[PDB]
This record gives sequence, structure tokens and C-alpha cells, in this order.
Amino acid sequence: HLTPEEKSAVTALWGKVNVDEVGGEALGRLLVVYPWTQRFFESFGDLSTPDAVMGNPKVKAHGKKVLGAFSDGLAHLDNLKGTFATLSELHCDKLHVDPENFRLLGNVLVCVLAHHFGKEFTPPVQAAYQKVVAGVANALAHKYH
Amino acid sequence: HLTPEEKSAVTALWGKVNVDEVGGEALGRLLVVYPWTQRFFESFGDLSTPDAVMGNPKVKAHGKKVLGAFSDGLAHLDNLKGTFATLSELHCDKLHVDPENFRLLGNVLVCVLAHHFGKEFTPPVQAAYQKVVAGVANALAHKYH
Amino acid sequence: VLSPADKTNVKAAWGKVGAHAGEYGAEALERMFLSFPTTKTYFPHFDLSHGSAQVKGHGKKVADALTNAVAHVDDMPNALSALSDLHAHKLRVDPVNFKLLSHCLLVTLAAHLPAEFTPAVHASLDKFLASVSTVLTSKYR
Amino acid sequence: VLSPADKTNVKAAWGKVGAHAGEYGAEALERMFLSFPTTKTYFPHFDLSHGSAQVKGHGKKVADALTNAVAHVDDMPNALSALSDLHAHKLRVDPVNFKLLSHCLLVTLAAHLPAEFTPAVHASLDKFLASVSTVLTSKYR
Ligand code: HEM
Ligand code: HEM
Ligand code: HEM
Ligand code: HEM
Ligand SMILES: CC(C)(Oc1ccc(NC(=O)Nc2cc(Cl)cc(Cl)c2)cc1)C(=O)O
Ligand SMILES: CC(C)(Oc1ccc(NC(=O)Nc2cc(Cl)cc(Cl)c2)cc1)C(=O)O
Ligand SMILES: CC(C)(Oc1ccc(NC(=O)Nc2cc(Cl)cc(Cl)c2)cc1)C(=O)O
Repeated sequence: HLTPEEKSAVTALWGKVNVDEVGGEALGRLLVVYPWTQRFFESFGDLSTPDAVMGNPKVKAHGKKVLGAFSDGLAHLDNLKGTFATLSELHCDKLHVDPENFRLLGNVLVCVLAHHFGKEFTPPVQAAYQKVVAGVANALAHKYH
Repeated sequence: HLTPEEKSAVTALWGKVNVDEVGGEALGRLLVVYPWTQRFFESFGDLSTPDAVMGNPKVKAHGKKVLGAFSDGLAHLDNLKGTFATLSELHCDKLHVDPENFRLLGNVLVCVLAHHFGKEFTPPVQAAYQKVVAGVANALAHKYH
Repeated sequence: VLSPADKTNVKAAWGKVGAHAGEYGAEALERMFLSFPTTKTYFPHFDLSHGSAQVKGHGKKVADALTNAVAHVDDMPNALSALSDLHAHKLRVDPVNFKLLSHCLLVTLAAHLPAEFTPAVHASLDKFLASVSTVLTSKYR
Repeated sequence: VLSPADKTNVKAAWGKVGAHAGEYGAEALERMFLSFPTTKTYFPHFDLSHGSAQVKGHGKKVADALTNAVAHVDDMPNALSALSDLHAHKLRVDPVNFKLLSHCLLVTLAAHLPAEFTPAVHASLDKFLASVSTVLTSKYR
């Protein structure tokens, strides 16, 4: 439950995001900062150094898709379950991804938004985005069993 | 959400629980195993050894009170939020208790049930009680602000 | 850190487990999979049903590793070196899951040790399992 | 453990903070109180309004403590002894909250250090904050 002030803040900032670029950056930093998450990405090739991770074309390409789904979620803050139901099933049944990883990615995304926007990423705007990333994580986890 | 088999398992086991005794045991064990939780009970006297904590009349009395409220909530598993809303607001506004404490206590209670009931506390019965204690903790946390 | 009393407590409780070690490891695993279904994501190659050979076999491995940690309680980082390598570099289990299994191991011990699982021993076992978990995640990054 | 590379990265990044100690500490605290309101349960005695002098003063103490920890990366347990005692035995802040404040410190650094906050440095800073948090909770039980 974002307040109406929070909802408008999230939307405002997100319009300034290059979703493609930011997606690759967040996924790349996830793999660098928490290197055990590389377990799911053996098909992505070279992830052996920070430079290799950040420069990897598959990381950039996948980051685009991931943050695209995130972006679409922002239009349904009241119904995140509908947006992520199919992806939740995929991440559970096909990909076997521990949903604890979704929290890590959300916090990395918050760090990337802070890095990108600087002072514009104010403490209230961050609080709004923390509610968003927790909501996305919870929705992505909801079909696990 | 507890399934019907889970609800039946919770009710059946709880029928055998001496709530006063189990409450004192669970609160005592919380204070022994996670000593920082003693922070709320400086008026209780000496809590510096397991035996002192466990035999402390104020620990026993408070455990009785806490688990009494928990017990009443088991009659309302489909509305834990409403049931615990007033206590949630109290624990936040007057008592300043970090909700992490409710989660620690919940797992201590599961240990105490396992210890008291042994084999009867089967893996499925545990899973049901894990849903209950998480639900109570989430309900107690819900009015925090 | 584990006090002399902790080490004494752990050695006594784990000593009573004895030949039931494998059984209790499998039971703790089952408890974990049922109570915390996300932990199953680490075992897609397992048949996770009650009684399964893979769960029994893995339960014995976990328990035996714990027995080894107890046998070398003063130097667990060395005693568990190969295992911490394996979890950090290969298995790559998110650290929160160690808390889940640790709790399920405690519950299992509680359910099998009516006499030994005193408040003091409960406290010491929990410290021990958190210590093992810390060692097992010590090489993650 | 912090590698030589981690220590270099932390010292480089934290060196950039400099005279901004009170400011960045107070900002990280505000980020924490707003993002994770349960952390306010440890400060019922504080005026937590925006720009409150009390939060500013406390932010300075937290930041100065971190500056000291950076200076003492090779002997952090000894260097942080008083603070580890204080958090373990008086304040008794639940360990989960250190992860919340660490994240908010990291976000604050990201928001202020555009040039310095590379993926490698982000990784080193996160390791450092976890190590500080480990030391500060090392006496809890
Ligand atoms: C929490 C936010 C996340 C969202 C919105 C998200 C979304 C997506 C999307 C849209 C796809 C492509 C699916 C398709 O094309 O059918 C995907 C695939 C995938 N995701 Fe996620 N994801 C998230 C987090 C994670 C994290 C944290 C992990 C593990 C660290 C992960 C692991 C994977 C893997 C391994 C694939 C398949 C990649 C491949 O094709 O090899 N995801 N995800
Ligand atoms: C199942 C979880 C819990 C429930 C249902 C519960 C319930 C209660 C109830 C019914 C009261 C009396 C409130 C009144 O005066 O109207 C109370 C008071 C209190 N609780 Fe909780 N409690 C729980 C967990 C905890 C935990 C884990 C702690 C801290 C470790 C805690 C700390 C306190 C304190 C400090 C008081 C005030 C005691 C006094 O005034 O003597 N509670 N609680
Ligand atoms: C008390 C903590 C734990 C200990 C002592 C432990 C010990 C072990 C041992 C002894 C092995 C066999 C190693 C070998 O083959 O050389 C193993 C493998 C494994 N562990 Fe850990 N473990 C612990 C916690 C966990 C956690 C929490 C998880 C994730 C939920 C996990 C997931 C795995 C997996 C997936 C394997 C490989 C299983 C297989 O393919 O047969 N372990 N562990
Ligand atoms: C980076 C981790 C942290 C560091 C370096 C740190 C450092 C400090 C310092 C330097 C003080 C002042 C001690 C004095 O008066 O001499 C302090 C006090 C305090 N800390 Fe921590 N702290 C950390 C995390 C936390 C967390 C996570 C919490 C709980 C959310 C917390 C709660 C408190 C409280 C309530 C006080 C007393 C404030 C007062 O009454 O003035 N701290 N801390
Ligand atoms: C939004 C935020 C900060 O929320 C949270 C972060 C941590 C926790 N703590 C836990 O779950 N403790 C916990 C403790 C026990 Cl003993 C048992 C169980 Cl089952 C859980 C709760 C909520 C997050 O998810 O990042
Ligand atoms: C500093 C110190 C002593 O703190 C602590 C040590 C252990 C615990 N217990 C837990 O969190 N249990 C726990 C159990 C489950 Cl099922 C889920 C989750 Cl999410 C958590 C809490 C704090 C340490 O880390 O050693
Ligand atoms: C073994 C190793 C490297 O694992 C880890 C180290 C750090 C993290 N990050 C977090 O949990 N952040 C985190 C951040 C928030 Cl806001 C809330 C919560 Cl609940 C957690 C996760 C695992 C370690 O413990 O040192």
C-alpha cells in the first residue's frame, strides 16, 4: 500500500529511467555483489570478473526483459499478482529460483536508482520504491509450492 | 492460509496445551536463547541465567498473558489481522516492540511444542503451526507505522 | 563464540543422537521442505516425497557433517573447509536457508530429546547451528 | 573476509565522505526510518522529524564510528569493542536491523558518490558493512 503521494513519486521518477540500461546494470550488480546468484546463469557465459559480468551481452539483454516486466508491474500496483502469476510459475516450476533472490535484486535496483538519480532519489522516494520492490518480490513468489 | 487438514491438526494439538505452562516456557526460552529480548523486561529482576529466567514469576505471568492472547486468536485464523489490530497498535505505539520479536517467539513456541509433544508433532503438524505463528506475527506487525 | 558450557551441552545432546543421526537429518530435511517450501528449489533433481532414498541419503550426509563439526568444535573452519568450498562455489544456497534448516534441526532434536533439550541446551545448540551456518557461508564472497 | 582489494575500495569510497559525516549518517538514518518504520521502535525517545537536530547528532556518531572502523579494518573487533558491548548489553537492537541500516548506508553512498560507486566498490562496501554489523552483534549471546 503506497500512499497517493508515493504512487505519483514512483511514476515521476520511473519516466526518467532508461529501462533497458538500468535492467542490465541491476542484474549485473546482483551477480557481482552476491556472486552465488550466478548459479542460475551458467548459460550466460563469462561471469568471472565484475568487468566480464557488466559487459556480458546476455546479462544486458536479460536485464532488459527483467526490468521490462518490472516496468509493466508499475501500472498495476493494486494487482501485482496478475502481472507476475505466469512468471511466478516459471521461476518456481521451470527455473527453480529461490525467491529470496527477488529481495536481493529489488535492493540492488534501489541502489542503482540511487546511483543514477542522486539527490532526486530522496528518502521518501526510496521508501516508496522499497514498497514497490517488496511487492514485486512477493508477487513473483506467490505461485511457489 | 491453512488447509482444512491443517486447521484440524492445529485445533487437535492445542486441545492438549496447558496455555499458562506453555506460555511461561516459551517466553522463558525466548529470553534465554535470544538474550537481547530481555530489553523489554528490565523490571522483571535478574534474568542472567537460564534457571533464573525460567523460574521467574514475572516471566511466567507474562508468558501466560502472551500465550492467552495467542490462544484466543486460534479461534479466528481467517481474521488474525482484525483480532490482533488493537494489540498491534499497542505494541507499536506504547510498548515499542520490534516485530522481529514476534517471529522469534513463534519459532521458540514451535520448539516448545516439539519438546513437549515429541513424535506427535509431526512434520505436517509443524508446517501448520509455522503458518499459524507467521500469521500471528504478521497480524501483530500490521499496524506498525 | 561457543563457550565451554556450549561445547559441553552440544557434545552431550549430539552424543545422545548417536546412530539416529541419519534418521534425524532426513526428518529435519522433511520438516524444512514442508514448513518452508521454497527450500525445495535447491533439490529439483530429488524425489522429495516422504521416505525417499535421496532424502534419506542426504539426511545422513548432513548429520555426519554435523558429527564432524562436533568432533572438531574448536576448529570448525578447518574441519568443514571442503564443505564451505562446496556451498560457496557450487551449491550456492542463499544464506537465509541455513536459518531454516537450523530451526528444523532444532525442532527435530526437541522432538527426540525430551530429557536433554533443556533451555540451556536449546540455547547452546542454536549457537552451534548458527556457528556451523556461518562457517558454511564464510566463502560466499 | 575483506580482501586487500575490498579494503582499498572502502578506503577510497569512504575517504570521499570526509566532512560529510553528520550529513550522510543522518540521511542514512532517515532513509531507514522511512523505508523500514519498525526500526523506529528503538528510538521512541527521539524526535524523528525531518532535519531534527537529534537525528543529525546521532547520524554524526554513527558515521564517525564507521570512519573509525575504516581506519581499523585490520582490527575491527578490538576497535569496535565499546560499541559491540553497548549494542549487545544495553541497546539490544535485534540483529535483523543491521541489514536495514547497512542497505540504507549503501543507498546513501550510491546517491552521493556517482564516480566512485562502481559494481566492484558496491560489492566491497556491502562486505564492509556486513563485517561491521557482524562485529557489532558478536557479543549478543
Ligand atoms: C524480482 C524481479 C524479477 C523479475 C520481474 C523477473 C522477470 C523475468 C522475465 C521477464 C524472464 C523472461 C521469461 C520469459 O521470457 O519467458 C525471466 C527469466 C529468468 N529469471 Fe527472472 N526475474 C526477476 C528476478 C530474478 C532473479 C532474482 C533471479 C535469480 C537470481 C531470476 C532468474 C531467472 C532466470 C535464470 C531466467 C531464465 C533466463 C534464461 O533464459 O536462461 N530472476 N525473469
Ligand atoms: C504471540 C505474540 C504476542 C502476543 C499475542 C502478545 C500479547 C500481549 C498482551 C495481551 C499484552 C497485554 C497488553 C495490555 O496490557 O492490554 C502484552 C504486553 C506486552 N508485551 Fe506482548 N505479546 C506477544 C509477544 C511479545 C514479545 C515477543 C515481546 C518482547 C520480547 C512482547 C512484549 C510485551 C511487553 C513489554 C508488554 C507489556 C508488559 C507489561 O505491561 O507488564 N510481547 N502482550
Ligand atoms: C547445517 C547446515 C548444512 C550442512 C552441515 C550441510 C551439509 C551438506 C553435505 C555434507 C553435503 C554433501 C556434500 C558432498 O557431496 O560432498 C551437502 C550437499 C548439498 N546441500 Fe548442504 N548442508 C547444510 C545446509 C544446506 C542448506 C540450507 C541447503 C539449501 C536448502 C543445502 C543444500 C544442499 C544441496 C542442494 C546439496 C547437494 C545435494 C545432492 O545433489 O545430493 N544444504 N550439504
Ligand atoms: C552500522 C551499524 C551501526 C553503527 C556503526 C552504530 C553506531 C552507534 C553509535 C556510535 C552510537 C552512540 C553510542 C554512544 O552514545 O557512545 C549508537 C547508539 C545507538 N544505536 Fe547504533 N549503530 C549501528 C546500528 C544500529 C542499528 C541497526 C540500530 C537499531 C535500528 C541502532 C540503534 C541505536 C540506538 C537506539 C542508540 C542510542 C541512541 C541514543 O539514545 O542517543 N544502531 N550506535
Ligand atoms: C521488507 C523486509 C524488510 O521485511 C522483513 C525482513 C525480515 C523479516 N524477518 C524475518 O522473516 N524473521 C523471521 C524470524 C524467524 Cl525466528 C522466523 C521466520 Cl519464519 C522469520 C521480516 C520481514 C524484507 O523482506 O526485506
Ligand atoms: C547475532 C546472532 C546471535 O543473531 C541471531 C541468531 C539467530 C537468530 N535466529 C533466527 O534468525 N532464526 C530464524 C529462523 C527461521 Cl525458520 C527463519 C529466519 Cl528468517 C530466522 C536470530 C538472530 C547471530 O546471528 O548469531
Ligand atoms: C554470507 C553473506 C555474504 O550473505 C549475505 C550478506 C548480505 C546479504 N544482504 C542482505 O541480506 N540484505 C538485506 C537487506 C535488507 Cl534492506 C533487508 C534484509 Cl532482511 C536483508 C545477504 C546475504 C554474509 O552474510 O556475509
